[PDB]
Parts: sequence; structure tokens; C-alpha cells
Amino acid sequence: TTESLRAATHDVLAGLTAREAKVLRMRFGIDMNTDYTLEEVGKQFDVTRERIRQIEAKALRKLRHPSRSEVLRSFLDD
Amino acid sequence: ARVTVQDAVEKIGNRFDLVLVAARRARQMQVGGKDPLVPEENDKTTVIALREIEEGLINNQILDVRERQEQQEQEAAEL
Amino acid sequence: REEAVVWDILDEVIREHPVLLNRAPTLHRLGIQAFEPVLIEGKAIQLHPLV
Amino acid sequence: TEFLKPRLVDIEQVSSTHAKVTLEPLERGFGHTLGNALRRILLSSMPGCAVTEVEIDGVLHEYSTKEGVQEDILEILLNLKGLAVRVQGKDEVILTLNKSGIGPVTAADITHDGDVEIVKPQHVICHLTDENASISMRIKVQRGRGYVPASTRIHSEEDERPIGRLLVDACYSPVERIAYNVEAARVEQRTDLDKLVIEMETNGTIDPEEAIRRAATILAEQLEAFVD
DNA sequence: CGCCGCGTCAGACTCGTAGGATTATAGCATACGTGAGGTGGGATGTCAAGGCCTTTTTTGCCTAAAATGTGATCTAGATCACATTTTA
DNA sequence: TAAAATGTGATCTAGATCACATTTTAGGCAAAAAAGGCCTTGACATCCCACCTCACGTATGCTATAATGTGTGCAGTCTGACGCGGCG
Repeated sequence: TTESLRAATHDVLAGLTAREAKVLRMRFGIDMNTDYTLEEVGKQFDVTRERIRQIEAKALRKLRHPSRSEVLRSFLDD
Repeated sequence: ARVTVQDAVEKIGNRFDLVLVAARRARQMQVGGKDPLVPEENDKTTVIALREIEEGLINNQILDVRERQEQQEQEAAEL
Repeated sequence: REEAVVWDILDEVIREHPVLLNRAPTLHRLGIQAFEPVLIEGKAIQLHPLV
Repeated sequence: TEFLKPRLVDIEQVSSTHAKVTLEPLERGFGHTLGNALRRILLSSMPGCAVTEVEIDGVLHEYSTKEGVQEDILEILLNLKGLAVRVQGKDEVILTLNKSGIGPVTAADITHDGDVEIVKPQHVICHLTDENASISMRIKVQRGRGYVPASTRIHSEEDERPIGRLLVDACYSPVERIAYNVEAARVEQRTDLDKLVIEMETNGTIDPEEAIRRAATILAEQLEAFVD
């Protein structure tokens, strides 16, 4: 369940703009031993902090979007 | 062929080599997705293996020749 | 939920898929044999009397 | 009322005379019913023509024999029960065969009335070992239905017959064999359903499909008074 | 050499059935550390308005320029009861 | 020969004509400005962190009538063969 889940997640990540996907990966510790922050996204991408919050929001629109949601919907009952 | 494995042995000669060769072929087919020779007839890969070995289309020599040739031609394609 | 395609797919996979049978005490090698499955609507195995 | 009916699925046919029939699906409690009843009407009530009596010259009783002949009388009589005959205008005919030479005696040598079809004209009857021996016989064919033995016929027959006229167990009904088999067939939730698989194997004179068709035709033709 | 005594060591195979323990042990004083509790405080994370650029939405505008209106003058179609007249 | 087709011709009737002025309006070319995209700012909210922090818990010390060799609740002894150490 975890494996098929995670592969489906990455397959959703592939479809986005670059900064979107990479930010949303490292911001959550995905794909790494890291745990990087809004502030540190400031440090790496560019110091802008809360436009990253708005970008997170926009991506959550781009991806939640029930044409992609339904690979995730079985995991609602988790 | 399905219920009895005699004529296959009459082709090759041994149970053990028969199941090894057959398993080799049906692992070329269960995973490698290569096509059959005898028709399908709605049968799991066991039966098609045992048939292709029954009528004299698959053999350890023949598998060696096939994999050999495609491997070598691949080595030519790499260079 | 035990839907209909559950059963059709069960019959789909089971075909050509043998299965082993064993009775205690497994004295000699004919005490354990490989048959083919046949599905039936009951909780009791049937068997080929000669064996 | 939530009946189910079968759909005739297959008629597998090895030769013209040997035939198989799968038949599904049926509610439980009918396969044995149909198999039995058809087996009865087939094997004991189907109409057809066959060899009733014989008359040969120089020939008295089956325990006697002809000279210059491979057979006794009996093996011939068995070569006469195994005969394909059809009458087409009448309920009775009397054929003739007058043969000579060393001809292994086929049914082809027989002189045929216009209203007679032998479906197996090659059918062998006797053998004249030397050519010098030659025969003349005549064969009563009669139309009946079922099977009736000449032993029970003489038990039945008080009207005098002579020595020279002979009698054979009547194989009117053109079947040689039938047997049925009740298997279990699957409907998705229902494996308590049953199919009826039949092997029929007859003589000439009928295609088996037609025979069965006539059997059920007869049976419904018995039932019309109580469908009422 | 040949007992005799003592001791060591195996005792078929797969399933099922139930919950389950018990005695008595001194007592108080000293003094030290660690667990559960407070507590300001970097620091992170959020949420609401503003300055850089391109794109988008209005929206100027620019001149080819074909289209939309003016109406009196016609025209080539369109009729109907009687008188035959043709064709299957 | 029944039944449908064929001439009387004067009296009409909805659209076309036909040259030229005036709109429009594209459509499409230049663009103003606004609203995303880009960043910033102030303000909040929630903390993470850890830095402490006292109560309760815990590790350790003596108590001077006198008292001084267990046992203690079990096993029930299966048995035939094989080693080995006494055992003459």
C-alpha cells in the first residue's frame, strides 16, 4: 500500500512546473533525509517566504483537483 | 499434454530436464512477454511450454541459440 | 464485499493451477499428491476414491 | 413462476450416424427426467423398417448350412439384422437376391424395388467360397417400431410357418445405442444447475438430430391433451 | 580376563480444550537527583496589504473600402371557367 | 370509352434596376492600464527550544536482654542396550 501510494504520488509530482515540484518535495522531507523549511526555501530558491505559502496553495489546487484525486481517494479511508 | 506429461518425456527423455527447460521457457513468457508458437487456446503458460516442447519447437539448445544470437547482434548494435 | 467478478476471476486464476493434498501420517510419498482444483459450493473437500 | 429454459448449444457430429449433444442449462431435477424418457421412447417406440423373415432355397433351418460358403446360416442372419432398409410407399416389401460366382455377397447385388433405399448397399451378407455354388433367397422387410425378437414372435405366432422360411429379431427402431450424462453447469451464482450430454449412435436410415426431434415431437403430441 | 554396578539415553505424526498461581519478610532518618511542571524568547510559520514585468482585458484607432441605404420604374411570371382532346 | 390532359388571353403582382453618398467596422495594429506573476513589508500566531525547577522519589545507615548444624515434603522406582570404572 505504501509503495503503490508513493509511486502514484511521484507520478503526480512529475506533471508540474519545476520549482513547484522540487519545493514541495524538499519542503516536506520527501525523497531525502532532509527536512527543509519555508525560511530555508527562502534561503535556496529566493528569500520570498509566503509567496511559497501561496504557491503551496496553488499547487494544492493544481493537484487535488478530482481528476487526479482518485488515486489518492482510496487513501482517504486510511 | 495438460493431464499427462508422457509424450514430452518421449521427446527429451527426463522429467527433471523437462521441467527445467519448460520453466525456462515459461519464464521467457510469463515475464519477457515473448510470443508463443503453438496457439494459445486459453491456457496458462505451463501448458504452452509443455506443448512447444512436445512438438519440438523449444529445447535447451534452441533457447541457447536464440538468446545467443539476439545477445550477439545486440553487442553489434552497441558498438 | 464478495462481488460477482470475484468469483469469475477466482475461476480465471485457478485454472491450470494445481494444488497439493496431504493426510497424516505422511508415511510414503503417495501420501501427498498434486491434483487440479474444482470449485464447489460447500465447506468439505471431495476426493477421487481410488487414491 | 420463474422457469428457466435450455439453449441447445452444440451438436458435435463424428460421422453421419454417430452424434453427440450437449444441452444446457436446466433447472435441477430434469436431466435424468429427459434422458430417461427419451431413452425409453427412442429405444422402444421409434418407427422403422427391418428384416422380419427370410427364405432361401436349399436351406431348411439355421442349424443346417449351405455348401461352398464361409458362414453358417447364423452369421448370415447376424449379417441381416445389421441392415439399412427404408420403405417409401408401403409398410412391407419382399426383396430378392439371386447370386453366383465368388462374390462376397454385398447388399449391392440385391434387386431393388423403386420404393426401397438401402443406405449401406455395400453391406455384406454371405460369401460363396467356390464360384460353382449359387444362391437364391428372398427377404421380408416389414415396418414396425421398436424391437421385438423372433423367439417372442413364434411365442406370438400360431399361424403355421414352413421349413424354409426363417425369422429374425426385428430391429425396427433405427437406434443402436444411446446414453446420457447429467453434468453440473455454472450460472454465476448458481452451480446447482445441470446439463444433459447425450451420445446417440444409430444405423443408417436417420440422422440422429432428426430422430430426437421426432421423439420430442411424439411426446408433445402425447401431451397436447393435458396442456389443455 | 570377564563380570558387575552404575549410569545414559530413545520412546510415531497432524489437528483441538481450558485459563492459571503463591509466602513473607521492621522501621525511621539523611540527603541527594530526576520527573513533570513553569517560562520568557528566538524563530519559525501565517495572513493581510503593497512594488517589479508580461499577459490579458478593455479599448484607441486606422484607413481600406466594401457594405447599407434612396425610391420610382419596369418586368417576366401567374390565373380561371369554358371547349374540347388525347390516351390506356 | 372513362378519365385525365389541353387551349382563351387579358389582367394583374412581388422583386429587380440602378448610380452614388454615407456608415461602420472591422480586424487588426499600437497600447493603457489592471490583474496575475514576481518580490517586499508589517503584523500576528504559534510555536520549537530549551532552560530552568521544585516535589516527590530514591539510595543509603543503624536498631546493643538475648537468641548459634539443613533436612521438610517431594520421587515413584519404565526399560533394554551400550560405555565405562571398578571389581575380582
